[PDB]
Amino acid sequence: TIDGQPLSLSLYATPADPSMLLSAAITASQGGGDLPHAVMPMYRFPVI
Amino acid sequence: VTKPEKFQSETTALQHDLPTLQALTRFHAVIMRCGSYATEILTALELG
Repeated sequence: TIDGQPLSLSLYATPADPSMLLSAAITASQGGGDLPHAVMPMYRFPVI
Repeated sequence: VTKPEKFQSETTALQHDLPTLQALTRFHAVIMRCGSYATEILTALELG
């Protein structure tokens, strides 16, 4: 203008949106229990 | 811990250092950003 102020208005850039935070549960896989060696005892079946 | 080659191919011994901590942070951040496929990404990096 006569005073130095601009006629055409300014551009308003869009701000960035807040992102959505993500989490996860990674999982493991260990081996199972393997059977030991069997020993024969001295007692009968109802006692053992 | 077991295969530090999968962390970096030059490391071969996972250190107690600040760059190892920072790279652990970014690794955990990428894996948690993977979301629902995080365990699949981890077990696919377990293999090649």
